[PDB]
Amino acid sequence: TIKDVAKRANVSTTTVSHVINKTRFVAEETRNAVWAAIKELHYSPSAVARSLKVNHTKSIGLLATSSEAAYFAEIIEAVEKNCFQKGYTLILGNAWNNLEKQRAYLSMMAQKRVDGLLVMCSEYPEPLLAMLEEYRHIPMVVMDWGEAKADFTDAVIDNAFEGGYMAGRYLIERGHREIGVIPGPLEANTGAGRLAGFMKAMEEAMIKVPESWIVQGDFEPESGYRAMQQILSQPHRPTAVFCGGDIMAMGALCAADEMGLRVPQDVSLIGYDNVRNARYFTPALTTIHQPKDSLGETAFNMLLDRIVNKREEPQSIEVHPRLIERRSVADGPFRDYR
Amino acid sequence: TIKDVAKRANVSTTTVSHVINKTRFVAEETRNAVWAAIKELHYSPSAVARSLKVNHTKSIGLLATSSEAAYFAEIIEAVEKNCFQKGYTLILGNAWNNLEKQRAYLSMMAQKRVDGLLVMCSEYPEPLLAMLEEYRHIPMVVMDWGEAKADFTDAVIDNAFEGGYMAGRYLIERGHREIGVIPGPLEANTGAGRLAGFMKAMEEAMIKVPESWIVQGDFEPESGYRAMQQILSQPHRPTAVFCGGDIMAMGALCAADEMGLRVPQDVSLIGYDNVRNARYFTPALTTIHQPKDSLGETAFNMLLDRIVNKREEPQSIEVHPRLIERRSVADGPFRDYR
DNA sequence: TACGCAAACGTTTGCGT
DNA sequence: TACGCAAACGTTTGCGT
Ligand SMILES: Nc1ncnc2[nH]cnc12
Ligand SMILES: Nc1ncnc2[nH]cnc12
Repeated sequence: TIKDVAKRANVSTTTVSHVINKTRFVAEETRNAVWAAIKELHYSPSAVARSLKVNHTKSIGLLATSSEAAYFAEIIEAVEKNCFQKGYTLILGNAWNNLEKQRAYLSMMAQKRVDGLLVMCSEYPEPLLAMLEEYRHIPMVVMDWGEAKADFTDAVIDNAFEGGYMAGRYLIERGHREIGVIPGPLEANTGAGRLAGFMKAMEEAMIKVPESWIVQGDFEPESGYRAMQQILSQPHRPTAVFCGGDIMAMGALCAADEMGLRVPQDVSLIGYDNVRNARYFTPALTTIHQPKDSLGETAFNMLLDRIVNKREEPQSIEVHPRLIERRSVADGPFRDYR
Repeated sequence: TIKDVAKRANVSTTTVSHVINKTRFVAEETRNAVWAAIKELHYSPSAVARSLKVNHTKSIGLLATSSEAAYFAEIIEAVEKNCFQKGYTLILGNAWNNLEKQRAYLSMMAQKRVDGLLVMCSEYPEPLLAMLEEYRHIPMVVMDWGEAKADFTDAVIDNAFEGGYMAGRYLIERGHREIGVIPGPLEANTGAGRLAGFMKAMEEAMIKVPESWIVQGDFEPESGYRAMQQILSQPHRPTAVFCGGDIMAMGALCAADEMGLRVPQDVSLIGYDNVRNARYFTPALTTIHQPKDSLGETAFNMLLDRIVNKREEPQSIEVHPRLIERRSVADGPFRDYR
């Protein structure tokens, strides 16, 4: 079809190609004609032909876990924005934590020859780490590790641990000593790490978390629902709860309300993530905010680097969580005694 | 690189290609060797080379509005699932209702030669309809029109109007006669259409909606916040409110609570969409459910058709909303008198 | 039997002059 | 000056025998 353009214009396809890509000077007259042709002929330059030669698709692959989750969903929108402003095309892939599925998308991806890979799989078993390595040749960054599990990738790190600690400290400083916790999956960083950061501050204040007071969630609202329930559904109950993720907290809030408990009046609750509409939870959610937009742009940027400035060395950037006081926490029994 | 495989194997690339695609019988011995080579050499068959010849990318483009919105986000996850099971790759694009951006993604798309196009732009001005047509050659379906605006596309239709009517009828049948409404953008179907379906049932019952009682939203929680506020912030206030979308309702719920109003005790509220976690709103949201998973798979299926069975004729499939009784509505003053 | 040779897909880019 | 000829990117697929 470039041939068809070249001819309506009576110039070489070499010419057409030069004007289309402004890769060398061309007589105005010449240029104009080409355009004209380009027009009537209604021409769409084929990227597949072009990638074939130039050796890059100008497309990036996001191997995510799920895209419905508020959390994820906001990161993704971030990455896309960046791709679109620097000309990259985004191929989105949800593997749902299924190895098979993962082996599958990873491969469809190498085959489509994406220029780089954005990895966000939540959990990383050796079997997965292993697969990841087989594509070390394709540039990539894992946006969700705690530390740097590997040497064949870039990593953006969230300091989930320090978020966990911040959360606990707030509770402590508000007068709370009987606290509970619904962590997210321990196999995940945002799960295990947030919890641990939380457990430290407790030890620091000699608070002890009765196991009957910690209930695993899975970042889904229903998990929050059940957890809270189970917590308050007991003889002795905490006065404050740390919830591993906003959406689960949303669930925690519903159950309380359903048991006729008042928040923060009966139970104080603090979450984590600061999802776009946590401010509109009822009551307005007090949480630890995770820089999602920056977590995304930061990742996109390391990749581009590696892509463009052909980097070889693994890199890692830290990002920082911060506390957001809203209205779901109230002073606890010891506020006055400090 | 296929050449490199062919040689480690001492067979023709024609052979390699045949075994890789099982396109003709090959001696086990032969086959095996090829694999062997395929292995050590660590081979990734290039899809770009292949698409170049076979003429299809086996990739589909979703030109959406935004992917953060709960609503959207759930549809998208649906479409992706379908793509992944039928081998298609999903290229996601958010145009945010910006023509320019739209002209941009549309073009990057034709150029990447996607096999088909999934359109979900919320609002369709002639200028946009116009652009869309210039790509009538690429197969596509618009998943969000009310009626069939064009002849050069497939359309999946939601019956938003009948959702609107259902909503109103419920309110009426619960004893409500003083109702308010926060519609979504009138330029959009889910906006204008839901409202109109709602206005009909009103006329039918001779209920009259005082303009001071209808406040436009934009599907975003803050719009709900402000609207509700403005509604209840007045001398005379309705006893029930129809909210154009769940997320806005979420906002409506927050404000009420903030003015110390009780739901549904002081104000009854009913939304629309039945987003994944409306059940966990406080209180559990009563809403009209939009079949999102089916809205997605249905769209993917018309496209595949057109793609595969090379259809030419425009088609349209209707989908149906349905009411979900949760706990945000209470009987109104006239319940007993019917 | 079971497999090869060679042209083609639509570009970009080196040398020409 | 301002532009062309022709080879190459990595495949698939028609005919061969
Ligand atoms: N895996 C996860 N899923 C959903 N929200 C999250 N927030 C932090 N980690 C998350
Ligand atoms: N345009 C839109 N945005 C967000 N949620 C919606 N639900 C219905 N239409 C919507």
